Amino acid sequence: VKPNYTLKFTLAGHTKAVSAVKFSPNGEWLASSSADKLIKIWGAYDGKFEKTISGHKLGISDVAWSSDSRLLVSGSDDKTLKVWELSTGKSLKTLKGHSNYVFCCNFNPQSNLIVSGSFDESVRIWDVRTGKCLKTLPAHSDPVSAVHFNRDGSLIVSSSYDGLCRIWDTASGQCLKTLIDDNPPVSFVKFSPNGKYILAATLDNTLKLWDYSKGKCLKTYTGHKNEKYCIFANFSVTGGKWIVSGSEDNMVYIWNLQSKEVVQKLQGHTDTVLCTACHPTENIIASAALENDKTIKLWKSDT
Amino acid sequence: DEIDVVSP
Amino acid sequence: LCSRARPLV
Repeated sequence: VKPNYTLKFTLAGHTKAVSAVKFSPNGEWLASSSADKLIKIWGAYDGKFEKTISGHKLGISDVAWSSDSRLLVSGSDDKTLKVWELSTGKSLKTLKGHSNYVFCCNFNPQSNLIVSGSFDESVRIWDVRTGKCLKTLPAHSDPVSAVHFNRDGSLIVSSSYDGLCRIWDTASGQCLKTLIDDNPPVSFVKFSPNGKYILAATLDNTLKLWDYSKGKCLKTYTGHKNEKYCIFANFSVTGGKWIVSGSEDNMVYIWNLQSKEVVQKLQGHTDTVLCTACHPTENIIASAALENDKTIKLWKSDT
Repeated sequence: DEIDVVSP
Repeated sequence: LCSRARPLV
């Protein structure tokens, strides 16, 4: 059982490193964020440039979609987050309160809340309607690399360069759990679609799939290079069950979720592949890379 | 030993 | 360059 992603489109337009790429939940759009201070929207199936969204003062490190594909949230080195209305390009709110670069962000499923993580070592939960910060969690002792809500919004996972991965009760703000052999920086983390497992990446060229309730590592995936950058990893579940991640050898890696065999390496980028994302219904992968490449690529497979 | 990531 | 595009120190 094995995939065959082939290159279909290359999208260009960013003038600096592309920091994140993300499909709209409705499957129609691809958003990209960049150090060039911009967000760009592309048609998810044809890769056709849709529009540019501007307003951040400095580069953007992450960008994310509301549940209804109408809004987007971004986090910037200008210490703020901004909520965008897709259809109009408006900056509806500007979320202020972090004391250093905002690195990562996400809506909850209900999309009435946003979670953020920052170089200032905190995780914040914001009210989407009022733009006010509801809670500041003193989550880590080093910059916060990723944040993500589980399926029903009850839980938040964070990760940090301090080597910890932590689970938080959304309602109370309490730390319910802390994952722990060495303490290599944790560069990325994300719940599984069903909310039972946690995919985590560490700066020792390793991805691990955790059962977070039992606090035990169930799978480990290697072959890629990852010692420097906070690279996105994904579950691909529309066809075969894969793990998908970028890599510092300019290649997109695809593992079999069960066997942990590398089943495909997508070639064609000319710098570190920092971001990847999986389309929600079709077997379509998006990828994008750093300063020396700056292009976004779309790949499709029959499985 | 196979994990399901979609279903509850 | 935004934070994510800068390597581990």
